[PDB]
Amino acid sequence: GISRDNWHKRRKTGGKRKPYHKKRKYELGRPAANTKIGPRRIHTVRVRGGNKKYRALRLDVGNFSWGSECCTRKTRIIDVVYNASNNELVRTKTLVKNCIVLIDSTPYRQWYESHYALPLGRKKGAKLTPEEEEILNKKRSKKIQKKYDERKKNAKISSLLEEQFQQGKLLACIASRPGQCGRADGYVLEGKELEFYLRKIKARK
Amino acid sequence: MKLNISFPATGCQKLIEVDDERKLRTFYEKRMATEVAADALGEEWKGYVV
Amino acid sequence: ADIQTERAYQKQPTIFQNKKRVLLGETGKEKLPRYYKNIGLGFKTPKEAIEGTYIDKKCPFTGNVSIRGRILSGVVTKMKMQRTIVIRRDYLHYIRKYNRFEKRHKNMSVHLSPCFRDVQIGDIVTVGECRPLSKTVRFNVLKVTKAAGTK
Amino acid sequence: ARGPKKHLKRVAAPKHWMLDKLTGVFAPRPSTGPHKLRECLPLIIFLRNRLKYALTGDEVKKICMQRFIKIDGKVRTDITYPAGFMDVISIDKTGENFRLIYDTKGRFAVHRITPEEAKYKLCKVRKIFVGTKGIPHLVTHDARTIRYPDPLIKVNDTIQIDLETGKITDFIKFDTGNLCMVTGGANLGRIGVITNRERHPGSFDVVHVKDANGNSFATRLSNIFVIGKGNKPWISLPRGKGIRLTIAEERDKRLAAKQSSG
RNA sequence: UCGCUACUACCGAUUGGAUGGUUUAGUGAGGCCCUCGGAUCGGCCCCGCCGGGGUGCCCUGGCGGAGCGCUGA
RNA sequence: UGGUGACUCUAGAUAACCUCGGGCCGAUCGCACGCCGGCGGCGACGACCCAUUCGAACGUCUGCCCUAUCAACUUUCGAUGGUAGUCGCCGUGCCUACCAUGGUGACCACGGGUGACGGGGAAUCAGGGUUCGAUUCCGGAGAGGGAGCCUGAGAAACGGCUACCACAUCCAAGGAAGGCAGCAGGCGCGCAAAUU
RNA sequence: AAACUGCGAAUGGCUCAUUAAAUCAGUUAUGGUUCCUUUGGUCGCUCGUACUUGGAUAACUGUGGUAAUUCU
Repeated sequence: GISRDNWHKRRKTGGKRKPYHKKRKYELGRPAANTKIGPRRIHTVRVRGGNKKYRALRLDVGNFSWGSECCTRKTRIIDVVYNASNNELVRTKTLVKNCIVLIDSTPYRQWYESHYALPLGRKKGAKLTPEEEEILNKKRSKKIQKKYDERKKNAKISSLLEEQFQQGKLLACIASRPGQCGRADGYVLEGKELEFYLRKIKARK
Repeated sequence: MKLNISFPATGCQKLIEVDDERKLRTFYEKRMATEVAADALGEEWKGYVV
Repeated sequence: ADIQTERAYQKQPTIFQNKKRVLLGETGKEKLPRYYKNIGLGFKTPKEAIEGTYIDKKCPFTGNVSIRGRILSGVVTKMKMQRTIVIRRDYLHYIRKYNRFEKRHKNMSVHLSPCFRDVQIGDIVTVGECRPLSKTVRFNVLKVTKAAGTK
Repeated sequence: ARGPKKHLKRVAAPKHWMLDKLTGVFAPRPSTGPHKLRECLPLIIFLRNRLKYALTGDEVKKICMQRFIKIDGKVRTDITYPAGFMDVISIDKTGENFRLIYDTKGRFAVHRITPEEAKYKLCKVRKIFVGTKGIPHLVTHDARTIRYPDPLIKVNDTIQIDLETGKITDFIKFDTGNLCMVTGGANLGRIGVITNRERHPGSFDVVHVKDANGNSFATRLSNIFVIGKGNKPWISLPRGKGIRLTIAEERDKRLAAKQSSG
């Protein structure tokens, strides 16, 4: 069927070859898994040597890493935005590797607030909840509060990251091939890479 | 149209040769595995369902 | 940005650029640590690769390629297509009925890294064998030596 | 071919097997095993062709299925089993022990050893790596995986293995001044002392070896098997003692023998 | 030169026929992949006939009926 | 920790993940019978992984007959390269999107022909040379012609399946079944080749 | 005997149509891949009815269909 042979092409000089054998099985290709957004659907494929691949057809959640903080968590993928390969893959909402997607932020917002004991992502409207205040303002012993206070000196986040935490969704890049391993893992964008990706999203509008 | 009839609670079996049109009307326009009260098959089939 | 002329952000995969250290580090200087390797068969890594800022993954010193196989040499003939060059190898073939030779040549396409700047089409280049980098490219430039009209 | 091959033609068999042209069309294809197909002696060509304990290939099977032959301490009932260099063959019924050692002509010799010498073998080192939880692992020329070895043992060395337990009892490093045998190429079966090793990075090394009579030759580093430390071998040697005679010397030594007879 | 005999190669109106190979456009079997679909086959529930044990309740065994119940193939 | 000429290698640490079309962590079998109700000795069959053997698959450098009454060829429909991805066992225009305009050629490219499978080799022979190699060994290809698949470690398998094209078999006319370039054998073709 | 299960049937044998840097030969590389089987290692490393678990289906018995098949 779909083949990945080299003898159907032209020679370097531009000359047409003549094949000497027919299509073999070590040369085959398979249809693409255009992984969409939805509740999980995965089909197993038997591959050379008797092994298996995982064609993910729909994905809803994935493992994503906040690299600066070293915080990797499961998070619900929301929406598909600018794609570096094809801008047609964004209208159909297709997940592939090195794609720019939106993810939820609450698993990260909980770890930051439970580790630095500071409120991040709270809007300026005085949103206080007894569970949240027990997370934040619970009274610790002398040594525990000392260890928390010596930690607040470097508990600072950039201005581009904290804006996203206001709207509850972060921007992430999927570093895994979802149509080969069946899962969408990746890293949240930061720094100059986030600066670069925020320009070309605005340049598409 | 002959009928293979088996009674699973005893194990007895026989083929009955039927050349009538009224008995086959009930079985017509029906699918497999449909339990239907075949009462027109004979006098002993009054309470039998197949 | 000159370094960022493509649709996808260009970086060295081994290097992590988002180490949140301190406000002073932001104040001090923003220069990324660079990944360079020692492609080694007696060859030396040019200093334009340790101090450069180009991003190319098919470079031997600062990319993901391994040099193994044959070490060859040639003369640069054409520099026209992006980031790769065409070189010429001239040899003598022996015809034994006449006990004589004849000149033959081969044209070979090699990959040129940005660490090798100021190279013109007259000069001798050493090339090392690597994995298939494209349809008709299997070698990579390892050393550049100026031609007869050396300045 | 759509898969692996299962036959071997007699003219395509390794020449040192010494197979004649007109016995058959086929030769025993060695089973997969610790030794390579072209560097091994199958059990049938040793029991039938060399020792002549059997006249046909059906008789080799009758000897094997009685569980009489042990290859390095284990009974093998496969009649095409790939025995090879430094292996020990034990027949307990007749009380015989043999070691597979090349002779000067490049062919495996019928070298009988004592029951004490059959308790160990010498193995080259092919690979050293570290496995999970930091455990060092060896791989030898006999396809033996031996873990927790000494850290002084490196690749191209030789170790001594006790065949009952399979553990290292001693080792010899690779260095100039050590005895060795050539196990391939054009000097196969020759014994001499290492004198030099020239290194060619990115390619094959070359080792220079000098005989006891003063003849010097060279081989590739992969064809060198360190036998003993210094001039003293660690195993018993065949009749020729590893010295390659010239054709004229061999002719004179053969002619002198028949004059002695009378 | 003119006259008589034979055979080859060529031109040639007939937009010659036979055989085979290339392609434009359209149609297009069959397998494979994806999205649906759901003939049938169970299980856990609900009632009816009912034994045992523990203590009106639960665990059970033969089941029959039926419910736009849920779940699986 | 260890090693390479050279790792983005092996080993290590940390935060998580772990596919229901699902990942390993033994409800299997035989023979001898025993020691102090417990403990057990030889094997057989299975197991993710690592290494090894048998390979296979992709690439590197050099090398082939005649032909110019074939001198320019490739690039719309991937041609040379770049970036990101899809697919693939993997490296790669293998394929897609966006870019750049490249790549080969009288040192004979491109096209055509071959009574062209390629070597190890054979005949002739002062020395040089000329011609042959379908043929029992090694490699390739095919199973009437194309194409597509299932199973499996491995096949685009044909003494497997599914279609189409060409032939052809039995029939109650509804249907069913095909593949000798395997060993014999028959027809045909021929100057030309053996026993069902 | 039969039948279920496992393995093999991808080797061998034949032929030379295709095929002109293609095939192939010497030389190299996989640090760019897979590998049934043989041989060796591993197989209480995991802190969460077991003195044995569940439902079928062949062979067999019985009733059959078709002009016809290694059909069912």
